[PDB]
Amino acid sequence: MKELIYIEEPSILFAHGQKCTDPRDGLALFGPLNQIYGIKSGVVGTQKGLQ
Amino acid sequence: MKELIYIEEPSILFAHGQKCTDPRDGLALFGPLNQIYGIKSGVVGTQKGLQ
Repeated sequence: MKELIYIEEPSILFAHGQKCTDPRDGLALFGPLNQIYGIKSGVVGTQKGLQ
Repeated sequence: MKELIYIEEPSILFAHGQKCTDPRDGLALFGPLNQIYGIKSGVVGTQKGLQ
């Protein structure tokens, strides 16, 4: 018998300085904020792991 | 009064498995062997040095 206060959900930011809510939506729509030209990897283990 | 034996100048390798002598022209025409995509760097100094 008491009212429960509701607080609006905050928001996050994405590329081009624009706002959204879900990180997945921003990734599938605008991608990341900063860009790296690429990544060079390196693996350890068994050859089955390699394949 | 003695013989002067001569030995020819050897060669080096470049991109696409060719050969040449001068590294400058070989780089300017065919390029390196392994590719790098980014030279993300950092410097230290004063305002004049950065400018």
